[PDB]
Amino acid sequence: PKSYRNYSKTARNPKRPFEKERLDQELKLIGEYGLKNKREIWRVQYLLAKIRSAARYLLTLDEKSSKRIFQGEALLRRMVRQGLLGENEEKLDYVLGLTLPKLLERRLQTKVFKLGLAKSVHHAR
Amino acid sequence: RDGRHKLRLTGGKKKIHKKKRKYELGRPPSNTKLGSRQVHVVRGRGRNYKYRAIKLDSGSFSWPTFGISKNTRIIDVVYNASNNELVRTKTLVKNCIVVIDSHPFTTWYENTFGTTIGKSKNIDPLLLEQFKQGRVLACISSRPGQCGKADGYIIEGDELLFYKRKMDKRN
Amino acid sequence: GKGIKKHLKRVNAPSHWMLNKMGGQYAPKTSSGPHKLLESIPLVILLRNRLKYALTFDEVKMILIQKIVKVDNKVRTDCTFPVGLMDVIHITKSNEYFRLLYDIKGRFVPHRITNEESKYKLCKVKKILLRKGRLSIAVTHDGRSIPYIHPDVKVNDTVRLDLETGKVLEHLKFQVGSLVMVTAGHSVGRVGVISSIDKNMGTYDIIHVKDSRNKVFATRLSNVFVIGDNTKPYISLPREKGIKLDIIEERRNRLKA
RNA sequence: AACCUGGUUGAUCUUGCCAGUAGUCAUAUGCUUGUCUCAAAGAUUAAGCCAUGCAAGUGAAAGUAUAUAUAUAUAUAUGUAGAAACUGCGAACGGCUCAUUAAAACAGUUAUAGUCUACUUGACAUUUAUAAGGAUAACUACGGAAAAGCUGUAGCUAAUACUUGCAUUAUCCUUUUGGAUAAGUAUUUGUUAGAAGGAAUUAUAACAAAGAAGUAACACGUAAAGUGUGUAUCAAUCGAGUUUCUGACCUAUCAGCUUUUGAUGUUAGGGUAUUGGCCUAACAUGGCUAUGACGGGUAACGGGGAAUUAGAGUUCGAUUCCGGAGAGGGAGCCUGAGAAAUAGCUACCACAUCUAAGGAAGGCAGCAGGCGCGUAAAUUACCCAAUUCUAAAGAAGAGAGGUAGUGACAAGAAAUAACAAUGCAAGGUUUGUAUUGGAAUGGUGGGAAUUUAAAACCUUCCCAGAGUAACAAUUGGAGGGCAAGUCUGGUGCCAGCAGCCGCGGUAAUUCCAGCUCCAAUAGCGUAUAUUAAAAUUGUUGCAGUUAAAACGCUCGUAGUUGAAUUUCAAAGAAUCAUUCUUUUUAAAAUCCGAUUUUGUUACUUUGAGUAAAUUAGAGUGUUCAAAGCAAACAGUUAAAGCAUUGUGUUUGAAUACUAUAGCAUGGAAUAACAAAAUUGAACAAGCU
RNA sequence: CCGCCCGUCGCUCCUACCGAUUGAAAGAUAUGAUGAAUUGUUUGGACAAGAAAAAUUUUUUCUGGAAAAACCGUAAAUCCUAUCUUUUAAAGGAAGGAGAAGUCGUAACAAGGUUUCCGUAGGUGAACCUGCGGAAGGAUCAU
RNA sequence: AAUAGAUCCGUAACUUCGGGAAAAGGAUUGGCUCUGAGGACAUUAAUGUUAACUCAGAACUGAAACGGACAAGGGGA
RNA sequence: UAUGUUCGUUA
Repeated sequence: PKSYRNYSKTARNPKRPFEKERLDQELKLIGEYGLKNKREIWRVQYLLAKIRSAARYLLTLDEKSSKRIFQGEALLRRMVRQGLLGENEEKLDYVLGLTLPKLLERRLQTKVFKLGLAKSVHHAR
Repeated sequence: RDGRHKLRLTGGKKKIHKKKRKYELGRPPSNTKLGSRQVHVVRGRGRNYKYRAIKLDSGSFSWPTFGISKNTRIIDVVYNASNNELVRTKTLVKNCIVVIDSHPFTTWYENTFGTTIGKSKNIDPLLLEQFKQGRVLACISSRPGQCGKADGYIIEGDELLFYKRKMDKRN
Repeated sequence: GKGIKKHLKRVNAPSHWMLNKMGGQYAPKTSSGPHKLLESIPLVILLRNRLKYALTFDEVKMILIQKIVKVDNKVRTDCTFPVGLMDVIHITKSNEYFRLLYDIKGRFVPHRITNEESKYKLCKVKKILLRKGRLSIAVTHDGRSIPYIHPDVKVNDTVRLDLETGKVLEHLKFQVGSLVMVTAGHSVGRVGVISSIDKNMGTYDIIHVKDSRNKVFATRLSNVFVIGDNTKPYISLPREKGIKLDIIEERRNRLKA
């Protein structure tokens, strides 16, 4: 009867809806990356929370544990593929250090504006 | 007709769902009388046939001390360990005690041993007294309502003495 | 009424069949026959999901109508026919011969084999029983009954049956040097030399098995299929050769390309 | 993200709740709504009631054809088919719903050495024969009834329908070979002998009695003998029924229940497919219970799972899968391998249809659809193309199922512009900023490719098609909590707002409006429920002098808890300065200076066996994402690999989890229990 | 302290309670009575086919057998009785709460003008008063 | 007038806990043929002789009737 | 150590 295909939510509402110091930071980010809504930054930080949660779980596992020395390089090679980590970053300790701007710099519109093509991030969008 | 509607182990009453299934079934008893051979056919689960014997008069009966079996006829029903109403109405059941014609056995003894494998069992007096009377006591060993025939074995020795004492410190 | 169920939902189908969730509501319920539904695949998924010859059930039926495919060198035309743990499939039109084996991930794969190879069948005897006249019959994992088996044959042995005649050729025992293939466990598909046979009175007897790389894995005795003696397996094995590699370092061979 | 804030006061610190806050695969509803993907949907209350129509049928070699039609060389032979009907199989699956149900069902874990099992698969059989019998459908003629899936009489005819019924093998011996001997499959009874299982009254074998059912009086044709159908038994398989251990919410203003009426057990039997008080007869007085029996409640089908989770938890699970139960309520029964079946039958109860009034026929909690109910839920659509099932099995069916329709239930992506020049502002000729004025692009319409069972959508291509881009974004707020006005009017303790604190009597930052601003945004409010917040249910982890709260006091059973004590170190190789690995050192039974077992459990470690969906998680650019389980690789037109002239090749669909209970397993610590003296051992010799 | 504040008595509304009425209703169990339908068994016995003779007819017999009946059993359903559960009527009685502003007094908070309070008993329009024994949460940490 | 004996079952409010109570209210009952249970007495673990009517159960039987006449509470609020 | 009551509601 019911369809078997999945569906999930990719964003979480922040709770505490009127933090001035959060609203200002998030508006700074919205404007400077030219994105349409704060739901988008919510998606990005939901993603980042997922990666951070996985990494934080891995750090509790001791080194040379099979689970850690499987999923750690799985996650690490995925991160370097996304480009969030460079050659100068190599361990599980640096995935914890990723931030919203370095996640947003991989969006298509920011990349194209940086590469030229468009003279503004809004023009790129 | 089986399994449910009883009280629990503790004595508590069990709420019932799951109305009666056919595989519980529970067919009515066969009160196998003693008389002319008539049997009926019961179709059990899997189309396996069960022969429900309404009346039998003869049967295969075994002399066990010699390990032989001969076909004789049942004369009367004289005891059963369950309800006495069964013997009073002369019904054949798996452990009923019946009176059996002795002549096929005595004739077989004449023919094989002479005179009135691993032979020469020396017999006993308590059984040949019945033989001289002509009618002998036997215990049914089959289930007439299940197989459709009454078969049994002559009782001798301590079990025979037991049953004779039970039938007849006594009246 | 409550007679036998005749449908199989896709998500209820065995996992090793690999039936996609979104591709229909039902799965092909294998007909009763030589092997259990759980430890066999139907011909529909043998010729539709593995060999990709057919694109649909009707095409599988079209294949089967022409008496082309044979299982144990006899024609089979039932779409839901159990193939089995190990047995030969012959596609005559395309001349090719398969044996159903387990890969180290416990999934039924058709191993390409040669015409000369396709006359030997390894049958794991499961019951030895004597019938009237003291004639001994061996019931095998395949489900065949082989009468007048050699008295030396025991319950957990294996026999090499000749497909065309159904006669035993030689039997193999279950010593601690005999190589075996695992049938249904976590370690389904591995091939190893039997470390030992831990027998416990009244419950499942466990047997420990050494891989080629001296890795020991234990299993229930019922999940074991003697494949050869200590010299070599009596069958060609799939490309993995029945060696299960750790997930951490299978990634290394995947990455190197 | 392991979080708090407003409110008791003149002010303060508490306790403590109220209120705020966020989520909900959680329902309803208000306002609003441009794209595409994706897809829940009459469960809540009424397992209430139903008009209509559909939902299970089936013949491609293989039972039965002078209904009948046709075709080939010459009235013949082969045919090709075939309405109807008999026969066979299926209709016991599927689909729906959740009323019942509280050790019941269900789950994990066993047993069936206590049983049944159609189709399918493998083995394989025993006490007129150049082919046996009647009798029936279809059909023909005559009818009855208002009506019905009603059927009377007479006459024919077959069948794989129904019923009878026609070689032979094995053993003993002189010993390829000759004579002699013997003949029941399951099942039942009696007396015996005895490949395996953990244990046999097992397999099997012998003797003595019975003895089913069968071993083809049947149909069509493949290698340059075959298949179909049917059949005894065994086995396998698809399953089922019982069954072991362990696991469930609230309630003691339910404390004693069960036992004539079977309650607990023994013995005998009946019944069953089998075990069993399942039932009967006799007998005994048992069985459960504060570790909660027996009751009551549940707005309770159980589980896989869902929401919320830092960790513990709390709440939910009618609903994709599994198991159960039901077909208005009960009960009964036929056929059948399988049903206590309900689009099967029989009856009662309640509803309810036709009737000529005599009588007939009914069961949507199947798919649509209607009424009712309610806060609360879609089309009387298209199709068997996929998935799969039934069949006499390619070819027919299937409201199973799929496709579309309705669809702001949820979920994902994502428009409502972007850009250049001058005025103006900031500043050392840099940013913001209304005028212009050209590019870009969808939304829209039309055609096409394509898609599809057909169609639609998606995708792609060609035409027009944006300046107030009128192709015009909303919802809810602006005293505090809590982001945002001491702006302008109106009302004037009214009307009204206000979750809470409060505002409103002429300066209303709070009502009714305008402007502005804030917040989230194709979404935003409201109600109820629930989670966190709540360390305000506290095991982790609360409090009890005075905020609520130590029984008046002591004894005391259950429960919970319980002192210390029984075998301790040294030596070596390896990272950096330490750490890390190996060996022995009592005693009793095995091995001729050396070879090897030494309570029970809890507990802990490893395993085994764990359905998927969901979850975690590996891989993979669905244009991204939700997803899905796929896919990737060279080829303006071929090399390569390999095949002895062609054959694509390389892959994935992993792992983890699956209680606490059960099986196996290493174990030194910590805990119990066992053994241990008003006495109990062992050894040697003699004796039995 | 021109502070705060208690209770009776009056008025209105809301909630719940007791209540004669052998109150009412709807369910659910249990016993009893009656008891449809039906399994099984027995009794039946419309007939439907065989076997004999007479050379169209008849007797007897063997099964198979339909109505119908009986008896055990499975047992719907209705009725009576009892018990329980849920809902609900009611003269009258008697609480509580909520009213912006009632009457009467002054009980408590200051030594609250008789210190307060507890248990218990009696009494009074009301708060309350009195007896006995306690407490300090007292107005005394004290010759 | 209504039963009314006996056996088995069931029995409320209230209560001075003794009662209420035969509460209320159900069922059964003849004859016949049987089955079971209940004692006393003597012999070398064992076998005979003999007695009361009292209960319980079952078949059958009849114009469904059976404390068959006699005898014998009406109950309840 | 004779008696000496009360202060309507809201802000």
